[PDB]
Amino acid sequence: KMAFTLADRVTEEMLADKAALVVEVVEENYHDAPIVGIAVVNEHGRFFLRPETALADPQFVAWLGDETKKKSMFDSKRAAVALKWKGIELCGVSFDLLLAAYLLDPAQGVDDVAAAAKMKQYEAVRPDEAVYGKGAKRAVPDEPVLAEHLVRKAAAIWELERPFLDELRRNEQDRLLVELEQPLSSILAEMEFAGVKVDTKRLEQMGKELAEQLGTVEQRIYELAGQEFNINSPKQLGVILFEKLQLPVLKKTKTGYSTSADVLEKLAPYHEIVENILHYRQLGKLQSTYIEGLLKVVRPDTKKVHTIFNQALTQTGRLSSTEPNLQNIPIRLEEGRKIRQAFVPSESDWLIFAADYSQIELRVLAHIAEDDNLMEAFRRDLDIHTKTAMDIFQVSEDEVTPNMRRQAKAVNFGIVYGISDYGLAQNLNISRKEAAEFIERYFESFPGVKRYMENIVQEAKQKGYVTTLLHRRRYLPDITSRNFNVRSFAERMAMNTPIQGSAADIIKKAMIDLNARLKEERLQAHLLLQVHDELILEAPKEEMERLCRLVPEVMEQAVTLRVPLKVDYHYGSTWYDAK
DNA sequence: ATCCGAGTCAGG
DNA sequence: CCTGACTCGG
Ligand SMILES: Nc1nc2c(ncn2[C@H]2C[C@H](O)[C@@H](COP(=O)(O)OP(=O)(O)OP(=O)(O)O)O2)c(=O)[nH]1
Ligand SMILES: [Ca+2]
Ligand SMILES: [Ca+2]
Repeated sequence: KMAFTLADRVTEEMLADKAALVVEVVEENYHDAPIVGIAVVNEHGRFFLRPETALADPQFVAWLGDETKKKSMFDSKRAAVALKWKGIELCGVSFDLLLAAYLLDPAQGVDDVAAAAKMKQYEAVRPDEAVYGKGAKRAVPDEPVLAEHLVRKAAAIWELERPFLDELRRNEQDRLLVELEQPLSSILAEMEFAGVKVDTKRLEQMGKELAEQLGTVEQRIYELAGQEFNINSPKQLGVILFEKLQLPVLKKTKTGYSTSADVLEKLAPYHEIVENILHYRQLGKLQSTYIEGLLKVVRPDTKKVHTIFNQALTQTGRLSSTEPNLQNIPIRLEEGRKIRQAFVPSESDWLIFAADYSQIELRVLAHIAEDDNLMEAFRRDLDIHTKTAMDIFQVSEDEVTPNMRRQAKAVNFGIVYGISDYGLAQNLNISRKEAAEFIERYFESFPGVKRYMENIVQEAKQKGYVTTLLHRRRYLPDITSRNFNVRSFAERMAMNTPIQGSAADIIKKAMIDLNARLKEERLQAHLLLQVHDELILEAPKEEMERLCRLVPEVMEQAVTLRVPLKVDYHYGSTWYDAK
């Protein structure tokens, strides 16, 4: 047991201009949830306050909003939003222990202070699972244990602040935490709290048609299958297809036989049920995930949806979006995209405005690779897909049929991570002999992409890690693995990580430089979303002319590469219409 | 119950 | 290559 004042009230010696602060949201989704406890640690001691009391105090609430009071926490963003929900603001966070651990070694998957502490040999603090538990397991314990815990954390944060910073500084990532991640964290905070408005009525009439649509196919499947079965269980389905209907087994999952859309395109010719199955899956994924899914989570009063961008999960520096995931709304098949029509501004007479990097990930290859061909393609603003098709067929700026392009494109999608001939051949539905025969041609057509791939794999061998434009790391012990396929995975990570990685650094940065301008220019615009390479804003309809310059200007100039980045922008009265 | 793992597919 | 949500079913 470790002692601390167990406060009933706020003494001012809790308001020192530097403290580790802990603000416990024990709910798994932080949006509008109970704050269960608050521990503060400072030069004057270690204190515990109950939220009810604490949150009422104009003295405390004041200290919180003060950017001159420096706090140190773990996942300030969790506390930030939870507090924004209470109309309380949180400023002057100087060190976030979650973001730090995450830059040191994202693979450790640090989810709580206990994890962060292992890293630096500190152990007088307990995991979350130990105090709370797993599933229907997780519960809020009594104050005695709670106080003890929130303090032990806060204590650790105070303690680990400089051990952590010293390794970042040694690692060459001091300005990644300070200038990049922490600034962004605030920004995501606002974004998640702003929310995006959904048109629940249109979502309702989309679902309405899809059930009638779906009933229909369902029946047809059962008709031609000869019997009923749960189509969704592919274990049950394969039995219908490859046993009772006697069909060729072409691909195979590690368990039994495979029914991935890839195999079905191939089985189509073989029997009329095949395409009915594909239709059924597509229609059903809309309804399950983008109708019943979203509608399950609009906030009923405001009609908005509040995502959580997880700044500290991905192994390569992307963000992720959870519950719901606004980073995978349909856009590819035309009927899918209609969903986007349900994403509307939150103010009458405002517009969604959306801008994105053209080929960001490739452009980064070009810059990191220092291949001449690719650098020139981007500098002359050539349609990079069209130039690719040319180079792999050795043909003209018009002898490119549309199919030669669906092919060139797919290379550019995989050459960002050393795609396998086998792997490629899958997406393209071709013979593996042709897959590598396009690969072969790409490489002699862009042999600076070849070197890089050679080189990066060997730097990974030397250093045990790769890095990115802004010095994010990724360790890769499996690089020297005994085992062909494991060494191989690790070798594509070896080469792809600096690409995904910089691409993400660059946009995270664009977002900071953006908030920065909008705030100076007194503008009403604010970011709603990030989808890996686009930004989505809502602004007053009288503000587009500006954003059309501003947003591209700031995005393009976010960093400086041996290629010019390229941005596209569109705005409409909905997401669908900004395309 | 309740957890986890694969599967499939939506996006990058 | 990097995710996540929904789904069955060991
Ligand atoms: N990794 C991956 N990303 C894809 C794939 N297909 C589409 N994308 C995503 C990644 C890009 O950020 C985004 C670019 O949009 P498009 O697919 O329409 O390509 P783009 O507009 O650059 O070319 P286009 O103008 O359509 O000829 O799409 C794929 O097969 N793999
Ligand atoms: Ca395009
Ligand atoms: Ca895109």
